[PDB]
Amino acid sequence: LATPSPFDMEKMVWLDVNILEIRKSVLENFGVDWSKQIPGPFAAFGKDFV
Amino acid sequence: LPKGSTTRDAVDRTLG
Repeated sequence: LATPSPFDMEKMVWLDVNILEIRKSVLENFGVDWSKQIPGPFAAFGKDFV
Repeated sequence: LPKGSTTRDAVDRTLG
């Protein structure tokens, strides 16, 4: 004849979460940028024998 | 952060 409870009282849990992030960066661009591919010498010949 | 900054007070309230 005994009956159960409508529900059981559970235990409560507290959650504490921490997220930490640090970012650092450097960027350098120094100097002189010369050309590396340049035209060279040329030579041509032409003649009419007849 | 500067001493009087409001962001500093928020940082102090973390990681309790």
